[PDB]
Amino acid sequence: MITRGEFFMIKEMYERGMSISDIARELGIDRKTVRKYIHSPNPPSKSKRKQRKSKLDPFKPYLQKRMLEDGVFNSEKLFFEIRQQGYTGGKTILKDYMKPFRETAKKKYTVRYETLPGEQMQVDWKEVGEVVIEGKKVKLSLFVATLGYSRMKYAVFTTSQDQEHLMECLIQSFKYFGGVPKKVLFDNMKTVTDGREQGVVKWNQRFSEFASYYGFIPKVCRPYRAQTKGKVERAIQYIMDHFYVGTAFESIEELNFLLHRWLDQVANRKPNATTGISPQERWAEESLKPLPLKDYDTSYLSYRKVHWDGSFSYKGEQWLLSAEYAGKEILVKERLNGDIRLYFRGEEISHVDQQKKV
Amino acid sequence: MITRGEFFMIKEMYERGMSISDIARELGIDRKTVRKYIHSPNPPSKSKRKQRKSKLDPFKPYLQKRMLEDGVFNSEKLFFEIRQQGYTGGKTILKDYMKPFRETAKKKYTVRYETLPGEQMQVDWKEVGEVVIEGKKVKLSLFVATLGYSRMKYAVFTTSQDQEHLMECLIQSFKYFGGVPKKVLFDNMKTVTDGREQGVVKWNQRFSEFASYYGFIPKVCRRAIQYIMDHFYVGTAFESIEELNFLLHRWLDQVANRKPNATTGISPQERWAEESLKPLPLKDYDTSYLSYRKVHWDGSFSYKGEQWLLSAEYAGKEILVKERLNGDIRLYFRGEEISHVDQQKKVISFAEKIKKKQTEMA
Amino acid sequence: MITRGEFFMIKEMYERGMSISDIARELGIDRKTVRKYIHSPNPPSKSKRKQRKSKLDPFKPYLQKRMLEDGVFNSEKLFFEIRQQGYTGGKTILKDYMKPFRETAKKKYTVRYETLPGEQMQVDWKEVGEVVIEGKKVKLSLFVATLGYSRMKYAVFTTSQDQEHLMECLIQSFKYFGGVPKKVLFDNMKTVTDGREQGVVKWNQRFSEFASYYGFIPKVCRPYRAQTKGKVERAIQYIMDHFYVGTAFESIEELNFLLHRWLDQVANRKPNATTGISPQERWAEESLKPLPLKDYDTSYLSYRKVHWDGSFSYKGEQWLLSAEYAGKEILVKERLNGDIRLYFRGEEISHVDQQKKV
Amino acid sequence: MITRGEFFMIKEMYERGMSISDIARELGIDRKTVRKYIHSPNPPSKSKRKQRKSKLDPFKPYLQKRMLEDGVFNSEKLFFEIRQQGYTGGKTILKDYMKPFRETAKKKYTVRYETLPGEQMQVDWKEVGEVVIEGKKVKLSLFVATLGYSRMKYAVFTTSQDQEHLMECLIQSFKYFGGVPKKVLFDNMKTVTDGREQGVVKWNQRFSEFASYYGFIPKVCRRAIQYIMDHFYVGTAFESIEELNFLLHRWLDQVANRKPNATTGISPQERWAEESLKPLPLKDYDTSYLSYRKVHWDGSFSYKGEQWLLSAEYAGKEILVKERLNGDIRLYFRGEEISHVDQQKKVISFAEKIKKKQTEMA
DNA sequence: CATGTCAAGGCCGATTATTTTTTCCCCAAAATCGCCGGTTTAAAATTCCCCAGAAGG
DNA sequence: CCTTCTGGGGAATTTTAAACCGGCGATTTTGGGGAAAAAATAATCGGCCTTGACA
DNA sequence: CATGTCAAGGCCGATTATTTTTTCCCCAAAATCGCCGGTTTAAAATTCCCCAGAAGG
DNA sequence: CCTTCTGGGGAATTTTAAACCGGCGATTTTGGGGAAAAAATAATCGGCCTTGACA
Ligand SMILES: [Mg+2]
Ligand SMILES: [Mg+2]
Repeated sequence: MITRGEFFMIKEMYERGMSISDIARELGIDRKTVRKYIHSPNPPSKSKRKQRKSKLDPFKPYLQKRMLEDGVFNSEKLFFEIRQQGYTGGKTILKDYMKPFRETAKKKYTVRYETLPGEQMQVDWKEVGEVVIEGKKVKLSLFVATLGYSRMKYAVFTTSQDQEHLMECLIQSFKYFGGVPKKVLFDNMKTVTDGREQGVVKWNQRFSEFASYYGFIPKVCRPYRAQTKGKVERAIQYIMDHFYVGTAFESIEELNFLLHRWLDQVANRKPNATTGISPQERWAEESLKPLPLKDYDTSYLSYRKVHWDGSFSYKGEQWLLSAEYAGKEILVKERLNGDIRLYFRGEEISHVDQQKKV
Repeated sequence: MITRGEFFMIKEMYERGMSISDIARELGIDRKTVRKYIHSPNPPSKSKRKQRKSKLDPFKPYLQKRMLEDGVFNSEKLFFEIRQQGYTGGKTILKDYMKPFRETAKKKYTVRYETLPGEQMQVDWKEVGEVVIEGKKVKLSLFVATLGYSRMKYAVFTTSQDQEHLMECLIQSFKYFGGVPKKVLFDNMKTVTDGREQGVVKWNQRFSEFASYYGFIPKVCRRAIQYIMDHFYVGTAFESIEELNFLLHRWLDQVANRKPNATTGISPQERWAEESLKPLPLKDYDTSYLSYRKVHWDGSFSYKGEQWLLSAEYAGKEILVKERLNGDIRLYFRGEEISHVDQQKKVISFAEKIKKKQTEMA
Repeated sequence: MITRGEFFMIKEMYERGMSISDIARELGIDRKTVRKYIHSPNPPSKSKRKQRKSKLDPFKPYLQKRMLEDGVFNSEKLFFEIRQQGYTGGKTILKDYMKPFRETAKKKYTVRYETLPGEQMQVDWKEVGEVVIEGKKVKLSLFVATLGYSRMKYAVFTTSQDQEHLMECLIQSFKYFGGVPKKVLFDNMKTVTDGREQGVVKWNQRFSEFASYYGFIPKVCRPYRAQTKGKVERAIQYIMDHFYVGTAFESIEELNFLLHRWLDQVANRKPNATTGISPQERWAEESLKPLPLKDYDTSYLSYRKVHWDGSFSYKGEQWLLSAEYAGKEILVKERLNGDIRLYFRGEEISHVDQQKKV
Repeated sequence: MITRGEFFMIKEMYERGMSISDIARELGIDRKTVRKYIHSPNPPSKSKRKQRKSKLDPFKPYLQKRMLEDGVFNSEKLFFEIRQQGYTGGKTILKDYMKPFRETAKKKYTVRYETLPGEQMQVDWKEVGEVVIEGKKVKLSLFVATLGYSRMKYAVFTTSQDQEHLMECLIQSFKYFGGVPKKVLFDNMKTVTDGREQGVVKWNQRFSEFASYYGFIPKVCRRAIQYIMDHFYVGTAFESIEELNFLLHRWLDQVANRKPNATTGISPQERWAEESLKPLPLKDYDTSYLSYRKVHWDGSFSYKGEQWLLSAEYAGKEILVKERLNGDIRLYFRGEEISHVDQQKKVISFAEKIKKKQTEMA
């Protein structure tokens, strides 16, 4: 099959009026081919034909069943399996036929969705790994909060993912935004959800009362479907692939301060690809309504019996309580920072006098 | 030879009643020349001399080989070579014998032929300069087609010199001139040929399809632009590209294609009127930008910064996004055209399209 | 610069004896270029020149320090970092310069080694994942043993990686091979090693006495360097990428039997790439010396006080012991399979009479 | 014209003492023709007639354009065209005027020229059949070079028709013939040109370097093999390829290159003796298979099934593994040659090389 | 002594089978080209009258 | 002193050569059908090289 | 209501700067080609003697 | 009856035409140097599209 140059030359020659024989002689082409290409508006082209039958055709349904349902993409395993079924072919066929399927595996169809301003705050955790601070190992964890409409990323590094730490980071994110969105999206975790009841979302009483105090509602997604919170997950693959990779830190406060400056610099004002607008100039389009702060900092610790005069001794210091506690046993809760609380039957004692009779 | 009139007179005198021998004695010519020319059926014209043998006939095949394949026309190199091969002649013979072939070879370079009606259309490009459209700089380009015979010029401003703009401007030129010419010749450029090797050219696929659809043949082989720029663009007021093209076409119709040449004294209009352009097809070629685009598994496929969302039926596949020069986008999936999605000519954020599809589906 | 075709044509024409001017006219090339190419044994070529200076050159040492020591390969992070240092360039330079480094990162140089016959048996574990058998979840684990010289892979699926299970699988592999190699290579695990002592390999007393009983020596590799046992690790990436992917099983014995048949079919006789010889025809070139089998199947369970007559009751059945145990408390060890043992002060009682007085 | 002898006699008679008027009266020729031819310095030869005007001179440029660019030589198409353009003549004029150009164009196809000494070497390939070497089948191929002038044939058996075998066999042919010819012409094949487009050819890089190192030029343009196979290979006993090549060269030296042609009556040996081959360079080209190979980070890089181990200095890089046809392997890393690793011609397992390096390093 | 290894997938090349395209051969019909002879046109040559110079009555 | 002859120039006609036109014979070209060969595309089989994954 | 998303890397194209190659113009020198005239060679034509046929003394 | 003239054939020489050789004049070609333009390679900057990763 001659190429486009020869066809254009032939058309030129005939339009010039030359004899077919002279065209054939000069172009080194037969006269009949010249004739064919005279009256042919279609120039030479690859002209792909229809795929014909193949040795693998009768086995293709089984190959598809193995590939999709079972999930097999090893060329030789399927070759061995179908050799027992009468396959009289080689392995390159199987590799070539399977290449598209293995290239397009574990990929479903997904529905893109955007929510309304101030009505979806995605929140997620991440165990970054193991780091050494002051010679002591710690399992550091990112906590990330992304506002759905504005994509206003906020992140904080913590040492534990306890309920108290979760609530503290959530409040920090809220005051960072300036308001509490009505719906907060989370993942299936013990703190957020006690469990499941026949596919019914369940939330812990503590978290429910916390949210009622702060006027938001959890909206945990489908179990085992963590793709739902794509915003926060990709905000976590941005922090990790832009900030942590190459970060030098010595103190946790230093790292958090580095992260917040990095956020305000590039993470909160870089024009988002999908929205095309900087997050900071859409962070003011979300309804806000803040509230004061509260916490439940407590640790189950030693007890002390209160004398009949209302005085009890702790670490050599004298503490006086109301006469109602005289003769009863109380729980003294001292944290590593020196904060001291007193409890009785699980209720915090709000009135305490510290008489420094050392 | 001898006078023909003498031969005819001798024949008549023999037929007059005079003995041949007496004729020979009187005329001082033998009786047998008289006898030979008496039976002459026709007058003795130029003697038939048969291929007088020369002094280089044996080497004629060698010299022809040299000239026609080796290409050597000097009369000294080959003179020495034939001397080595046993040549007993001189130089004038070789010079005279090669002179026809020498002039034939020279004529290959004296290309001073005239283009005949409808034969070829010469096309030229140009960077007009730098202009600002909607606050963005752009290197606008002039595109000038020129009929070889009528000399008329069709000029237009286009942002890009890409293949699609080339095809659209060729269509416009054919419409303006009322038909198509046999051959269309350009300057060596990527949109036409994918390189050349000094005598042969590798034509493009889409360009060749276009050319054979409009019945012309491309030709990239090895001023009007500068005149247009010096006489129209300089000192011209315009704020729109469409208005500028309108003004250029008006100027062309008034005082460019109707400007008589000093030598010929005829305006281009009459020359075009006496021109032969083959008809133009009933419909026009689809010069829409042809671009294959993979559609992500979420349906979001991006084209020139605009991310369109499709349905799950065609997610994960590659589709041909034909973009018409006007701005309309047509998506074809394995030949089966898909519903024309919203094509409002206002670049909008992808989240807006997410919302649009989310509300439309439900 | 003309191409090879033009240069060859020019050489042809001059060898033919043509004038320089005629060559120039016919080829459409200037006479001086023709002259240059007449006497030039070097034909036209790409002729790559030397790379010149670049805006990024003064910053390249810092980029290399970030890439290798810190380990940063994000284009924009380094762009931002070096923009503050006076970089007046774009980002494509940085991406292009960094592409080779990111393509060749986390790759050291490694020394290939082969050991002598019957002197290295690599052994490793793997937690395959979570599977459901009879409606009950189980954390299945591969145990793989590869003989260094023969590459004679053996594998067994287990439900736990306890010390007893480890020893049982090791013995099964040994009897599969027919002999105990002198050196057995393991990984840093609690069962194999109690701990570390200033970079000194330490082994548990139980495992040490076990190996002495079976006449082999542990040869645990460098800590944190699990690359040392490449043979077993790739034997584990062969089982997973050839057998488990697409395996249907309902009972653990069925799965182990499937695996052993698959081994004997393709895993033990497929010609190894490096050695070029089937493992089965080099499995007979390794020294062997087996020994009988032993185990420590015990479970800490309930106790029973022995009466003064030597009889004690368990689950309604009467058991008689030697008079030495009269009046003492013993430990009855009953497994789920009904195996019953008796212990006293940690020592198993070997003499017991079961009087079925039900 | 009139007789020159008459003019000379008249001049002498006037110089003899006879009045011009009396001469005119006697000869029946005017006195003034006599006067004109009396002062003749040289005899009156062919009259100088100046470019007799024809009936198609205005159209001569058009006809030349048609013939030399359009290529149309028919005397009917152009006859009608010139009739349209106002042609008042006939057909014989056009036929005769084109006959020179027609025969010149025809001569482009009557390629019946003789190859002169040393000019071109015609090379041909062949699949000899199927043979078994060391228990493995192989499609051996014959390679036959042929001098255009001397007609001698150099034939050799090679397993592969790859480029390196081609270069080695060309070197052997040049050594056998004692020099190199100007041009070497092959059949269209991948090892020489990367495709052609009917008039132009894209030569290879290594092949061109080789050709310009041995001072010849390739030429792929558009029997001896079959004779060799029918007269030597049929009914031949051999168990080695080297022995077969030795026997073929012996046969060529005895009764193939010394077999007189019936027509010429001369053996090829004398024709070669009277041949001009340009000298051969002092050294030979390196036709070692050029293959770039990435070296894994463990130093194990594989070539044709053999996995060699290198040192950490060159681990992770790509090296050029030049394989000489003999079997030796030379590794070059960015120009700096590396120590020639063990190259025993016995394919050995990779574990053996692991052991070798492990014991050598320590 | 401590030392990383093995396999799978993809790509390239070669071989075989089917389909499409190109090339070659024979018979019949048509068209064009070349050579020779005759005629026509253009160019060249020759001859016929007046002015000037030289020679002879 | 004068007359005649000769030489040169101009115009017209004739002759010769070249070119042009028509007819005949030979050769070449074009169209259609059949068979064989070559080229292009798709399918099939085996081997080699490099990279990746569990660590 | 429940619905996956965002960024980074690589590639392509365009623009700018530096280096290499190619092309063009002017002056001086050298070589080759073409035309005209003269000479030589080959081919063609013509003329000069013997045999045959026809006509006239 | 016979003699003379005419026609045809063969050979040699001469004439004409074509071709060949040498010299002169004109034109074309080649080599070197300088300047300008174009092409190729390397470097630089911005944008777009697709894929991958934490889930
Ligand atoms: Mg492990
Ligand atoms: Mg998560």
